[PDB]
Amino acid sequence: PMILGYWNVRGLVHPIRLLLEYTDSSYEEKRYAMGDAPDYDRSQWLNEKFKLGLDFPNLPYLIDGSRKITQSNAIMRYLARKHHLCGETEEERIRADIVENQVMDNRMQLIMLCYNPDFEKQKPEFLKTIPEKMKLYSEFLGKRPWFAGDKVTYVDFLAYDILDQYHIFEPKCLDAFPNLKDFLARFEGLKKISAYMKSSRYLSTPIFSKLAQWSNK
Amino acid sequence: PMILGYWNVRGLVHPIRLLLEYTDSSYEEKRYAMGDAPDYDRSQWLNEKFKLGLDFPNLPYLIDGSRKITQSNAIMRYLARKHHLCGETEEERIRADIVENQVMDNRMQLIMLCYNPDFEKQKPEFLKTIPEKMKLYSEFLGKRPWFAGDKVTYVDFLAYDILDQYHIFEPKCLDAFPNLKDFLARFEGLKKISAYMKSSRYLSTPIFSKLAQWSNK
Ligand SMILES: N[C@@H](CCC(=O)N[C@@H](CS[C@@H]1c2ccccc2-c2ccccc2[C@H]1O)C(=O)NCC(=O)O)C(=O)O
Ligand SMILES: N[C@@H](CCC(=O)N[C@@H](CS[C@@H]1c2ccccc2-c2ccccc2[C@H]1O)C(=O)NCC(=O)O)C(=O)O
Repeated sequence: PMILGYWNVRGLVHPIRLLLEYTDSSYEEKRYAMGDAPDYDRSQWLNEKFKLGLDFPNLPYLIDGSRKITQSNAIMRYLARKHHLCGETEEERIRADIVENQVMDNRMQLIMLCYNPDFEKQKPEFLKTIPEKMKLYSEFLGKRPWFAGDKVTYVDFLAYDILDQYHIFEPKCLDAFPNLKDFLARFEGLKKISAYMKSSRYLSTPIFSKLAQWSNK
Repeated sequence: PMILGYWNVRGLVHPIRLLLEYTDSSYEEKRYAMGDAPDYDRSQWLNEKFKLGLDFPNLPYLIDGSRKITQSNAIMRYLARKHHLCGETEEERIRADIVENQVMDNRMQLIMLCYNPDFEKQKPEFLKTIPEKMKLYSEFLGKRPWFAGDKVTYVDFLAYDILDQYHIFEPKCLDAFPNLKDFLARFEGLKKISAYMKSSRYLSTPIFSKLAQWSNK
């Protein structure tokens, strides 16, 4: 089977775990453990980081026979191509490309805050910016069922993750945006997704590693 | 013509300006200026941020007829598709996807050091990690002329930029990797590139904004 490697946290790998499930992919995971403070030992991963034949060793990685990939977006893309979940027109490609990158930005902004030792006093200032972030996603999606247009694409997997993440962070952040709540419901509604959510493999939290100030256990 | 908007710095937009030239694109740029310390006014941009009709307003943006795009990677892919500068086989597509994402990682690493108040103290430790990063690009490229394979693709513009930036940061960083120095000279050798580098439009430095600790003027 295919081998997915990542930490034993949701981190940025949720869309991949979801995509593997949605596609009926035959895979096994290697969930690396991180030690507690103050050392935060990474040896389970460091012991093999340089022994897997990866070009640019990192987590996550996907081993698919002879093919070894790193970089989360590259992995999503690989699986999208294999299962025809890319945009089919130029307009769908452009929307998927923008979303792909936008999600990373919003992910980085959350990480910046969550790893700040000043988290508690920085928070109020971050909360302030949430409404604007959601509004842009809300207006982008508009009345479409999916982010690229009329059919699910890999970018829905990314968008779901980051919307879910913000909603965990600030549970009232989607109240003003019905289409976003609807989207989350629609996604969770997909048969293979609904099935996975009830499985032993499902890992919703923690989001971050033990070093974080929030969702770190 | 097409319109490219960004700051009047190199920042992360070098690969797009080079691609616009390489492709003989009919473009104009709007280079916004930031004021000086202590407030470093961003008003030239902020006054029009929400009036351009962008889905997710940001810099850079590219207006191309009826298309309005943001997210530097999405601009790069849009132009790659436009001009047939994408990978043509599955192997080339994987290589380009890995490289695009890996360049952004190495880019972020540089930006984090350069905006750190403790730059001077951090520098030393940062220089020690260069060789390892350079070796991965060197081993990845190997004997190929270009990063994806036999043909120039948009990822070569990305890789050019990050290898060039690192080489500016540490002039000896490519000594032990002739294939990388070879690539820089090959890229620079493309006719439209060489012409552009002698022109009034070329902007090689500053890389960062006024706020940075390095290459800020
Ligand atoms: N751009 C690359 C990302 C390469 C990368 O940095 N990987 C991390 C893990 S990913 C990390 C993380 C670790 C635990 C918990 C959460 C995160 C996370 C969450 C959101 C956004 C970024 C992060 C990140 O801070 C890693 O552990 N690397 C192994 C190593 O260096 O030996 C990608 O998209 O794939
Ligand atoms: N992922 C997105 C990135 C969207 C984004 O952050 N844009 C910055 C300009 S880019 C910025 C920068 C500003 C000045 C000088 C240098 C940089 C820079 C250089 C290298 C790497 C990252 C950077 C960044 O620190 C900005 O000014 N945005 C307008 C705004 O927020 O209203 C992309 O890839 O396009």
